[PDB]
Amino acid sequence: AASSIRMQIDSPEELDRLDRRIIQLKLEQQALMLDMLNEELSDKERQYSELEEEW
Amino acid sequence: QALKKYTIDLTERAEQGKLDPVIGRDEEIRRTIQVLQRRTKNNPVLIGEPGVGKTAIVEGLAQRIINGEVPEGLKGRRVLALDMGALVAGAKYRGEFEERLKGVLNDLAKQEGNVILFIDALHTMVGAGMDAGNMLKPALARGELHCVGATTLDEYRQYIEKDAALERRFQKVFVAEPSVEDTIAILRGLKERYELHHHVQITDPAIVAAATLSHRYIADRQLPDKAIDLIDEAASSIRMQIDSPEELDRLDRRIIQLKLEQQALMLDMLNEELSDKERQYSELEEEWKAEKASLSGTQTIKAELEQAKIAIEQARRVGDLARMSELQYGKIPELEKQLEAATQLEGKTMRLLRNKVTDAEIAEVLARWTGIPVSRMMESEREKLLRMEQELHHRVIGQNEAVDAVSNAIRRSRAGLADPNRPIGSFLFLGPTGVGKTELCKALANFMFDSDEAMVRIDMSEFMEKHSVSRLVGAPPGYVGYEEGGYLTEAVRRRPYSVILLDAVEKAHPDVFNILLQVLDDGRLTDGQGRTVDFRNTVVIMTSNLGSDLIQERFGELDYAHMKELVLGVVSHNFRPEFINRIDEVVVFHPLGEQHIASIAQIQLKRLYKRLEERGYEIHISDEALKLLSENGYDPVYGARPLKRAIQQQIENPLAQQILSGELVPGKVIRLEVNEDRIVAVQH
Ligand SMILES: Nc1ncnc2c1ncn2[C@@H]1O[C@H](COP(=O)(O)OP(=O)(O)OP(O)(O)=S)[C@@H](O)[C@H]1O
Ligand SMILES: Nc1ncnc2c1ncn2[C@@H]1O[C@H](COP(=O)(O)OP(=O)(O)OP(O)(O)=S)[C@@H](O)[C@H]1O
Repeated sequence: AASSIRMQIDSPEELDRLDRRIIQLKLEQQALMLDMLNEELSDKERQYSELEEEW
Repeated sequence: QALKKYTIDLTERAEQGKLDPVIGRDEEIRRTIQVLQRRTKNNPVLIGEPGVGKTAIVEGLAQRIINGEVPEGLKGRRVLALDMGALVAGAKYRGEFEERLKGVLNDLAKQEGNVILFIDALHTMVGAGMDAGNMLKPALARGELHCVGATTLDEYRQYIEKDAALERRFQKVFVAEPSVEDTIAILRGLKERYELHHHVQITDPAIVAAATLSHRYIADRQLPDKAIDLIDEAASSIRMQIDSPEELDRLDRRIIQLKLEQQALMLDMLNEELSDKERQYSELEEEWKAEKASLSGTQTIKAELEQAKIAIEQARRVGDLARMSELQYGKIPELEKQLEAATQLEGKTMRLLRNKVTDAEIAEVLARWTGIPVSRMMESEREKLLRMEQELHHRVIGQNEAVDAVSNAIRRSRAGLADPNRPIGSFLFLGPTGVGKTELCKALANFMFDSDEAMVRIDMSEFMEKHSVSRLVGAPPGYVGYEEGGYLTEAVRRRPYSVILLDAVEKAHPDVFNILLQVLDDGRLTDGQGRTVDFRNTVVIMTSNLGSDLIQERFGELDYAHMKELVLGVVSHNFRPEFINRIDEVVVFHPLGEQHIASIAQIQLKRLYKRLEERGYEIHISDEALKLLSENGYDPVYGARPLKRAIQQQIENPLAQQILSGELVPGKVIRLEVNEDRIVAVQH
């Protein structure tokens, strides 16, 4: 149980969801080079940076 | 640096792509990570049956280390598999082997726990050269050495929990056999791997049929290994079927035959026939080369697609930006669409050939692994199987009921409708003496294999004591007959799809019936060594004669079902209730009547004709002599054998008498016409 809590502290899920989302939208925005995705990606990067600093 | 000398860097092979995509297994990899970070017991050992992907799960842990799905304390570790081989390959002197091994251990202490060591075959590791693993012992539970074990189920019980000196180190990780659909999920990342090596395409119905039929029928080995075996071996089957052809062989033999014929004739016409067949041969050769070139281009471009996927995972580890969108949205969909253009092109052009792997291929490959007809219905075996009643009545004349029940049992096992928790049919042949019980079982053996003596016929009347269970099942370990094992639990583990006759079962001592309860409950049977044999492809038939007085008394003027219930109560007096609760169908015979005995007389006279035709004496018979046999070889108390040995006596004694006399020359037809009482053999 100590190892389980050590894993859940040291390693989060929403950060993985946000990182996959920003790299996927980075793929799409690099493909499109209509956009709107600079703005969406900037919002999700700001949210990711906030959650990262809180972590 | 001995680390570069005698270790396999699995992180190197993980980054180089020399490993395999591990699918699922999040729970067990997570529990391995748990045991890797404790205070004491910092050495997980994996416990699984042999062939459930233990090394695969360790390499999947290694790829999650590379991909960074681990906690931060494991980010940057090194996975080193200890090379057993190169250490031994130069050893000559006193402990120079262990000198190298101790140098590697001092280098691991130098690496200060930043290297996660992995040594599989842990039961072999404990003695491999103070010998090989108890040099290590203080460094294990102190944060110095973190060797990760991975070893077999029984050998864990051999060399680990018995050797309790190191037992406060390692931890059980029961790597279970994954289910059917999980193995389907495994192969859908390994379908793509096996298509680079066998140059053929694999179809998803074949994968789901491979997983299901492997999990049901091959009971020695286990998932996920056996499904991989079926897929790989059927890929080899289709690779060979492509790599031949057949019409080229026909045309080549024909043109070299007509070439020799025309060269002999040097009327002709064979210059013209030869030129026509040579043009046909050139056409088929050019079509064959075109199909080979088509498959070559398809496989090269599919390998290009796979290397594109490998390079884009390399970029995902690296993190280039335009390379990602470039490789993805350029390379992947255009190679997929021209790969499928090649797929429909091969759907157009492959005529001569099966480019792909169907589920019938898995059926054939499995049917050569065991013998169970998982093969689809051809014309021969299907028409042979539909006339089951006519075949068994053209050996076992008489006894409609058991033939009906047995025919229905084997049909319900070929069509798949049989429960895979019980055997195909557990039968209990009651009835009086001499009425074709053992010949019904020989009739099934001669239908199923085309052989009378191809059935595990264990007579039960050798089992009249308490060491009889040691005879049939096996001998417990460390005794005299440990090396051979039993006669039943070995003669089925070789040959699954067979018939197991237990003749005269009531004469045996009832702990043998405890063993038969274990058989008809599980289908797996435990021997002295320990491993079990799946009896769910066999047909256990037990004969007896327990109700002989009651059936010979009362089967006349009584119905069928109440007779079955009455003699079943008699059996409940003899057997156990939990035993005969576990029987498919207790078919109960009837004594043989006159028309039946006339037919049995005709069968025995036919086999006598075959014997004296191999001897070289053709024999006709008058039907009055058949009536003499019917009136001498008939009585209800004994069944059919008075007929057989009355035939033996009254025919064969004057006949073989005169054949030894030299009176009867071969060539003429012996007419067995009647005497006033005897049967004379005449020559005319
Ligand atoms: N999760 C998985 N993902 C992909 N392939 C797998 C997976 N599990 C097993 N396999 C395959 O099954 C094979 C089993 O390899 P091994 O781990 O060597 O087998 P094993 O269970 O370790 O038995 P031994 O002792 O090593 S012979 C692997 O090499 C893979 O091809
Ligand atoms: N319908 C039948 N067709 C052919 N042979 C038969 C038939 N019924 C009986 N027999 C003969 O019966 C003989 C006795 O064989 P068995 O099967 O051993 O006798 P059973 O009546 O089935 O019972 P037991 O206990 O084995 S003596 C065989 O040699 C067969 O030739």
